[PDB]
Amino acid sequence: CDPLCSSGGCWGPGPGQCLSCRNYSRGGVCVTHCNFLNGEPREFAHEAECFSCHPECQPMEGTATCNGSGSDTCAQCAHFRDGPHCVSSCPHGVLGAKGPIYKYPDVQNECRPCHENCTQGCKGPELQDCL
Amino acid sequence: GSDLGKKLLEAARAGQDDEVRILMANGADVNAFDHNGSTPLHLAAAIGHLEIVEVLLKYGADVNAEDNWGNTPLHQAAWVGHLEIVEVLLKNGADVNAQDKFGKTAFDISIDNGNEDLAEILQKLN
Repeated sequence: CDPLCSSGGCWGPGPGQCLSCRNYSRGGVCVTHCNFLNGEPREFAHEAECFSCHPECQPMEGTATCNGSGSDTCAQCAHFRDGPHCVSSCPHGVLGAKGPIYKYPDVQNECRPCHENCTQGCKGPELQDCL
Repeated sequence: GSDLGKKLLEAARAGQDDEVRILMANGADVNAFDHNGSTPLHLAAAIGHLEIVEVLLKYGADVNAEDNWGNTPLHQAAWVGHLEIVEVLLKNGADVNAQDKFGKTAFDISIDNGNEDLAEILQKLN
């Protein structure tokens, strides 16, 4: 039995063949620990199971990269942030409750609203910033 | 394919054509959806990347997927006037008469927006 199995034993030699794990598991395979502070993908744990952080979370050094699976649970967005969600890009006319939403990224990479009259995109919040 | 699907959503969102191709060849879930129900095809249709739309449909994207509001990618492409994308979605089985939460079709949207080129394509293609 692999050292990572719990006292219950195993059905095979490797870490993927334990009846239960000593602590963490990733995809049913017993591991020493999740990728909390190092490694790819960065991970969080839920009930001793390792799950991946969202790919838009910035990998953190020395501290956790996320506490959940969503792009709204990152310690820091790798690229831009739209409300609570880390995204690769700000909305480019993606439909919402009232039609296409267009946003521009500010100095801090935070997606901010385009003027309501910017039927296409914008580079700022003013009507003269359309396109 | 789920971790890859999350990456696929962001590559389609940013119009990263080469990235979408690598992700699809690696088995990414083509029908993944984000915090708004937008699938990669909805995100590709919004920015106007016709090659991403064609790659997603080649890898089996659902042409009639709905976001959190009942919008299909045909509704998305029509709202932003992406004619070429509208023509490709229709050729790949998009329901031309699919209605949004206000009972409106891609044709109703094109008339509401003054897009006569779009309205004419919808009339001629169906």
